[PDB]
This record gives sequence, C-alpha cells and structure tokens, in this order.
Amino acid sequence: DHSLAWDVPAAEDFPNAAIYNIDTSSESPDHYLVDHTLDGRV
Amino acid sequence: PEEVVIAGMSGKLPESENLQEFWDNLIGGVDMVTDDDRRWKAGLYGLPRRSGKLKDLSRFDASFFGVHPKQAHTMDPQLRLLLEVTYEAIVDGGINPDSLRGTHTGVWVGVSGSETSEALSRDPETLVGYSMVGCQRAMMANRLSFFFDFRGPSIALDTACSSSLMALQNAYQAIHSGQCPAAIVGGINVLLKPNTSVQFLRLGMLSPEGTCKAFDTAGNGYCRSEGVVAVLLTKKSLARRVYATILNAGTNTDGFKEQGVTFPSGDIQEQLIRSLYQSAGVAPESFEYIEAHGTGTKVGDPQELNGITRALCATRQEPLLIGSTKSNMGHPEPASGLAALAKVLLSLEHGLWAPNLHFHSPNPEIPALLDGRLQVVDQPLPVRGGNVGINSFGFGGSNVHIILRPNTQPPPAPAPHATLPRLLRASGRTPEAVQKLLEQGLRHSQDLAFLSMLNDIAAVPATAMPFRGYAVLGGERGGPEVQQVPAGERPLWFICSG
Amino acid sequence: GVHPKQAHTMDPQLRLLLEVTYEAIVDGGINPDSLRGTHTGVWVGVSGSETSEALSRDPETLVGYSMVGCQRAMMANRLSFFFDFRGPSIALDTAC
Repeated sequence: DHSLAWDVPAAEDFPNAAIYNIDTSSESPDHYLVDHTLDGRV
Repeated sequence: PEEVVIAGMSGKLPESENLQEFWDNLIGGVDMVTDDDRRWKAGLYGLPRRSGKLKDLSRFDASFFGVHPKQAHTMDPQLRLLLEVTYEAIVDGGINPDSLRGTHTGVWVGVSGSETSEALSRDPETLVGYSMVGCQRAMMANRLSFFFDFRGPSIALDTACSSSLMALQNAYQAIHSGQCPAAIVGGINVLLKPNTSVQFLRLGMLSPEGTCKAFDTAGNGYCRSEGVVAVLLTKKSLARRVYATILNAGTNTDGFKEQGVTFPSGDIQEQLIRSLYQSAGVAPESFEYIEAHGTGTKVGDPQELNGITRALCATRQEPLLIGSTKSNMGHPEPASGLAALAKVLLSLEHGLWAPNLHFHSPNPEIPALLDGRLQVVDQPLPVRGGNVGINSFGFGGSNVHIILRPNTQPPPAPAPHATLPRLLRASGRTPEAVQKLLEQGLRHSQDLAFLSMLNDIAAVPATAMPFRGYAVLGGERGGPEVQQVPAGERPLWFICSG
Repeated sequence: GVHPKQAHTMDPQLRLLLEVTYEAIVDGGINPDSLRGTHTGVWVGVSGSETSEALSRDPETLVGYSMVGCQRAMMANRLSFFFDFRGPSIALDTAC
C-alpha cells in the first residue's frame, strides 16, 4: 500500500553567508599571497 | 556441519522496481545508469553526469510495519526499503515469516553511509529525538530484528565496499556452526550527499564518463550506484526453494601494501581464492563462471583477473567464463556483492548468462583475455553447468570470496494427482496485490511447487493483510474471487445434516 | 608513516587508536613484527563519524585524503594496513 509519500532529504539539506579563511602558511594553498607585499607589509 | 543454502532473495536496484524487472533489464541489454536530475543537478561540482539511481525512495507501507507517521517521516529511506525488501525476500523462499518469529535467526546488514542521520540532525533546536532511532547506523539491523522478532545477532558492519559479502560470509559462518538456523543478509546504499561523490572524484576512483567499462582497455573508474538487496539463508532442512548451496566463504585483508592503502593487491586475492576451494574440497576445473569484482580501474582490473588466472586457470582445459554485473548497473559501494549474487542467481534460474556491457577491446595488460583461457560474457550464453564463484574486494583492503553450487533439480515426473484441480489462496494489502497473486498463480497452474509455496505464505492474520482472495486452478468454472476480510475472530461451527 | 597532510585530515579516533593498539600489543610482551604476515583479525566497534561530516562539508576545498582517513570502514583497515594483519578487518556498528 504505497498511497502515501514520505519525506526524503534534498540536495540543499547538506552544507556547502560564505566565509573564507586566508592562511599565508607555507602549506596553505594561499601561500603565494606572501609575495604581494607593499611598503614591507603584506 | 550442516548444508547452507540461499533460500530466498529480493531487492530493488537501479532502474528496476524489483528482481523481475532487474533481470529484464539485465538480459535485455538495457543500460541502468541514467543522466537524470533526481538526486541532484547534473554536473554539480564537476561530478560525472551518469549514475545508477533507484526509481523512487519516498514509498513505505508504515501501517503494516507498525510505524507511526511522525516517526516514519524521519526514517532513513534505506531502512524503509530494507524492511520492505526483507519481507519480500523471506516469502520468496516460501517460508511464512511468522514461522521464524521467536527463533534464533540472525541479521547482518552491510551499510556504509548514514547521510540521512546527518541531514536530520542539522538544526539543534528543530531536531526531534526519535529521528536517531530511525537513522542510527546500528538501527539498520536492530529494526529488522525488532519487527521480525529475531533473537539472533543483529549487526551492521561497514567493511568498506565489501560490506554485503562480508555480512554474507559472517552469516554463513554463523549457520555453518549451528549458532543460528537462518539468517538475513542485506546491503543498502543510497546517493543523497553529493559531497561524498566529490570526495570519491578527488580520490580519482570515479570515471568522468560514469561508465564501469569492466575489463576493457578504456577503464577509468566506476560509477556510483544505488541498491537494496536482501537474501535469506537457512540450513538445508528448512529451505523450501534453494537457489544454490554455499560451499565455502572466506575473508582476508591485503595487509601492508607498499603502493598504498587504496592500491589493490593481487597475490592476497589469489591466496584467498586458492585456500577457499582447497578447504572446500572443490577442484578448479569445476568452476564455470567467476563473478570478478570488475570495478573498471586501470590497476584493479589487471590485478584481480591476473589473480583469478593464476588461481583457477593454471590447469583447466576449456576457458573459464568471466563477468561483472557492475558494467550493467554501475557500482553500489556496500551492496556490490549482493547485487552480483542476485545477477548470478537470476542467470542460473533462467539458464542464461547475462551479457556484459561496454566491453569492446580486451585490456592489453591481461594476458588471459588476449589468450583463450579467460573469456568474457559479451552476449547471452547458455548455462552448461558447474560451480560458480563470487568475489568482492573492498577498496580498504578487505577481500571476500564465496563458492556456490547451483541447484539443478529437474522437474518431477508427471503424476496422476497433477491432473486434479488445485486450490490457491492469496492475501494482500490491497485488492491489486491479491489479484496479482491470483493471476500469476493461474498463469503457472501446472507448477505444483509454485502453488504450494504460494499457499504456505498466504496464511496471515486479517488485521495485518485485510484483503483475501482465492481461485480454483484446473477447474473449468474457475474465476478469481476477491473481497475484504472483516476483522475479529469468528467461531467455526459444523452442521451434520440428516 | 602518515604524511603530514594526511595526518590533519585523519579522524582523531583513528589517530588515537593507532597508538592505543600499538601500546596494547607490546603490553602483552609481543613484538609487533612477530605478528606481521599472520592471519590476525581486527574488529573495531565504532558508532560515530562526526569527523567525516566536518571535513566533507565544503565541496570546493574538501580533499580526497579525508575519505581514506575518516571513512568509518577505514577504522579497522588502517590498523590492518599498518600492522600487516591478513585476518578479517571489520567495523561493527551496534550501538552501546
């Protein structure tokens, strides 16, 4: 007896306003930002 | 020990509402992978477009299973589909489920994802408690044990991609040693969290085309798929219908590998295969078909088939048939093993080996394929008859392998009582179900075993299944009769006329 | 032998469990190298994957390592791989 339809999670129910962490560490993918230095301060 | 047989089977698979439709797709050459937008927008995050997805997930007969609507809405779709599929599988063997209530039956479930529980616990304030009871990983088996009233072990083991076959092996061990008289083995997998697919893609396992071109030169990676499969195992003295006999089933882990944890190993798999059908007492020449893992990777495929060739092709004369159901319906991670077992059993039942899709050129790295020793099933092939073997190697390292002796029971010789008209009784949730049962029974009026199996299961209390029907088979004045069954016990009274 | 980048993405449960397992083996006075290559099994009872949720929450930045280091099934397979145990490797999930 499949008359009724029950809930089921949707795509947007899972994560993905936006917050970005800028890390200048050597391993961090944004390490290159250390090059862009003006007046001796990055 | 005691013989272990696969009494019943059932489940839902991509683009297939049941096993009959699954076989129709398998032998018809229909590709089950699809480019639909059901789970999420195609191409999101760069993911491959194609994927094997079930027809529907939002269906569940809560009232029959005694689950209230509020609790049902928060149940994992995996669990609901598994409940339905398990009930369907139990009857498939002709066993009335009530016969097992209170027994020592055990349940093993191979589940590798709990995305639903994560989704339902999003908001700390909104979330309700009974959400966990229906979404917890362990609850996958405990719900089955609770509803069906099985007193045996209730476990839910991940073991990466080999969960289903690992559970099958554990159930075989339990039954073989007399711990349990029967067991339920299930593998469940659904696609609801695209981030998991993104993880797999970054790992490089997924193929951009989304096609598991097993054994072919163009092997890139497997395509994620969904499925829900359940199998009922019992000692031979209890089984009514036997699909096959489990001769042996072992396990072992690849251990330390220089290349990496994910890198498959061939020597370990060959050792496992050799040890299995050595301890089983079977000779290699008996094997007629080996369901290779056949993921489709560039390294996994050469490893396993080369391992199969060393393990079983060392002395046999005629070629050994090879196949991989993952080329038809993608690759369901945890339920991979049970899907392959279902394909093998269906092919044995119909006497034909389902073909393999997307195979055009053999992989040059595999000497056997170029040679005649190992032959792929690229088209329907009649079943000659012999032992069969299924293996499933989880990417983590766990390996599982089993050996089956297909059941070969010729139809009984005609008997005078066959001409006698027979009675068929059916019970269903709705009139459509009862009418379907009666029609199928009528179409096969001369299958005495089929009629007996149908009769045995129809005995269900009216409260659970309120519609009942019957039909006299072999009688000229025979028309199916259906009507609702009033609830409540009714006294029975005899009258001896004058 | 875990690369530093994989170490960060590994579930804390597994990171602690590796040390605990190694301590336990020696606690019995058994040099681990003795068991290498045997059929020792590994059964681990775990009922949580919170780390996986956190690491796999950003599609644009999540990396493939997390799956190997955070997958629940990997809880036992990692130990089997490191210690070279050829026995069964399972991760039970029954709660409590």
